[PDB]
Amino acid sequence: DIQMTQSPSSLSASVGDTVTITCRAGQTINTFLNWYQQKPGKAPKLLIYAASTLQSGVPSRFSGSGSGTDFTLTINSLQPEDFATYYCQQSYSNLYTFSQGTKVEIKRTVAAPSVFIFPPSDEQLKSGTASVVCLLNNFYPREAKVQWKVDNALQSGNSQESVTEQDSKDSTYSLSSTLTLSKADYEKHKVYACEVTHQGLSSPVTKSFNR
Amino acid sequence: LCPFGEVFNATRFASVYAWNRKRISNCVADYSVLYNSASFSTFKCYGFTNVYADSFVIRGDEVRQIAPGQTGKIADYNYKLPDDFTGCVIAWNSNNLDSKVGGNYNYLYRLFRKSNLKPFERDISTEIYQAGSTPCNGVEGFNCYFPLQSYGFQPTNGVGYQPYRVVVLSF
Ligand SMILES: *[C@@H]1O[C@H](CO)[C@@H](O)[C@H](O)[C@H]1NC(C)=O
Repeated sequence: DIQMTQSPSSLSASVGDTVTITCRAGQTINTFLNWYQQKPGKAPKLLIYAASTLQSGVPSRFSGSGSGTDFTLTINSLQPEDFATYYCQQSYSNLYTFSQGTKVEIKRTVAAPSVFIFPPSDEQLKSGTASVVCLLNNFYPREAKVQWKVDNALQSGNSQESVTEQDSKDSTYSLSSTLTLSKADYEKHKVYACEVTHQGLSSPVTKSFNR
Repeated sequence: LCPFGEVFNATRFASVYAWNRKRISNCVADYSVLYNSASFSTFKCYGFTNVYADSFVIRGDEVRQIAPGQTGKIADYNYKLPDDFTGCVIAWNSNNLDSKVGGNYNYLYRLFRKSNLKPFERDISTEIYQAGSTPCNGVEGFNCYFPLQSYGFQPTNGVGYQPYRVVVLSF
């Protein structure tokens, strides 16, 4: 089996708000629907059971409800902490089921990244390879943009980004972009620059160095 | 205006030994999708104040035991009805739901008990029985068994050993 469709898939809302998550079902259930909260870096947490049951450890700012095939977790007085992925569940008479997920990001005022560039360590160059790591720190929204320019030509093939999960404290993100060349390719260019475009920036931002 | 529907369409039923009871007060009943509904192995009625919907799952050939003055594992040790009983026992086969390869472990019954159950009594304790002589002090094996047991409902089972969902209206 009995499939469950949670929606919306992503939800961005500011502190103190009231959010409402839905879960349409292939068929019907009763004291057998239950909601879960997976915070990042963390196992799942049961929030509501037997449809509307308050649970234990969870506060009364969380509340569930539903009939037949449509069910609804709602949080009120949204808090930074609350951001996570939320999951439906159904129970038995053949078959167990959750849903896709629903990610709840916590909207806030735009914060521009603090960019920081690290050139390759001597240790690494000895071992054959060069890595230049650009670091965008504490920003919102996610939706940022990094480019590597090398002797001013836009490099494409050989970088990889990694953004962190939203941070409960300041509801920001951080991100690394990492350009990896072989030592031999690395020595065929002089200037290495990291250009950035966030909504929080008036004009783009570069941090660059020389080999 | 009365519910029933919440009782009948219940996604999963109780184990017989912890049989579930929903209270029904303030209203009259329509009927229809009871009685005029077929798909019931049984629809037996015997013999208002206030009405009790008592739901649970048993085997096929235990259903005869959900009647006044009946005996056996269920009537004795899991769900007793009074002789007095004015009410309805409604049952239906649910193999397509409550049976699993392995043996759906969700349905249990009380195997052994010191005495019989009173009408409409429900015992949920799991203190080990003590069949022999020795004091058990919580363990089991040599005599001294554990009191509940699984129906282990599997698709291949004959009807005699298949899951039947039983609703017991009582007046
Ligand atoms: C069961 O029946 C009740 C009452 O007729 C109805 O409101 C409900 O939607 C039905 N289904 C479930 C899963 O409760």
